[PDB]
Amino acid sequence: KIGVVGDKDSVSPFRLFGFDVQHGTTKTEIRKTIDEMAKNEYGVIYITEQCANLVPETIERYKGQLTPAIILIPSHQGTLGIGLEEIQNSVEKAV
Amino acid sequence: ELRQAIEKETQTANVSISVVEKNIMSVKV
Amino acid sequence: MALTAAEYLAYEKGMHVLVIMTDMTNYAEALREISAARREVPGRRGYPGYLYTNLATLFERAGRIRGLKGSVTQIPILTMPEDDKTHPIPDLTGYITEGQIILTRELYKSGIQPPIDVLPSLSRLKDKGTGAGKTREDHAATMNQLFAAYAQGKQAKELAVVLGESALSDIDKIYAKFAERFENEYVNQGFYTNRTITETLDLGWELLAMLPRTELKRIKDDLLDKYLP
Repeated sequence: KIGVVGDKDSVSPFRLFGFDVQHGTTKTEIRKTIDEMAKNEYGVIYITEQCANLVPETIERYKGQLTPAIILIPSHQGTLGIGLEEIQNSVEKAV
Repeated sequence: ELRQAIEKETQTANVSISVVEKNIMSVKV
Repeated sequence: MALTAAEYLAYEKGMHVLVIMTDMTNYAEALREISAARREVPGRRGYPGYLYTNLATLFERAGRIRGLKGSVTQIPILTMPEDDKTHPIPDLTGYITEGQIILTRELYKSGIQPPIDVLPSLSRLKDKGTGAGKTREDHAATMNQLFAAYAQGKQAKELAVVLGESALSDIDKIYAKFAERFENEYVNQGFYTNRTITETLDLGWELLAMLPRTELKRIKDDLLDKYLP
């Protein structure tokens, strides 16, 4: 069970595979996607970083939960650098 | 090292998963 | 009266005598009553100032005597008020008696009979009655092994319920499996079940046999393979 969220051009290639691909653009309905993507047991969700600055709350909420495995990805243009952020504060928070 | 790699490869660029969640005492993995 | 009768059986009849007294806490409560009768002012915790000495007068009257074949042994029983050793009754008793056998509420409420906890328990002259001529030649050697392994097993048990079963090395897990098997089959015999010394000693081996041959560093090469299953 895999879902992906982002821009159609960059993400519709995932539809070749069995990925319930969305094209969400909203700040709250992106959560609404992810929330219906939460009560169905989709193991992993791929997210273009361009969509993640919209609804940052919802991936901090399920961050402590195993499912869904919320994953930030660059779109066809580029990432916003969510990798530089979250690996940096997470390593220092623990230690 | 996975993350940065992923970034470059992505930028220059039935099939479902089943995830049993293993355990390491406090959280599950 | 009893001690005088016991002394009449040992020292003037050459018999080995064993004395059992219960309750000793009741003895003190009655000892307090006649003190207030004499209008004597109590020393500590409401108990008179001669409690330690008055106890020693009837406790220290035990043991063999040179030239005579008599023997007086005492097993005084007392109920610690609200399970506390620092109380004057069991505390002062400790300064007079050699060792102590302590029953535990946690054990009795878990079905252990007798509910004796061996860790706080102690016998100061235990080695005097162990070894060849009195018991099996592995008596002392075994005793310390079962003892140290129990504590380690109890510590493995406490860490298990806090970090899960898997956090344990599986031989710390067998030390845990050892430590409850130790209480349920060795400690718990029953109030009407007699156990002779030999039956108890090889029973320890049967329990030590759970543990591999690698950890048993309190036993020597004569005895480890002479008795271990």
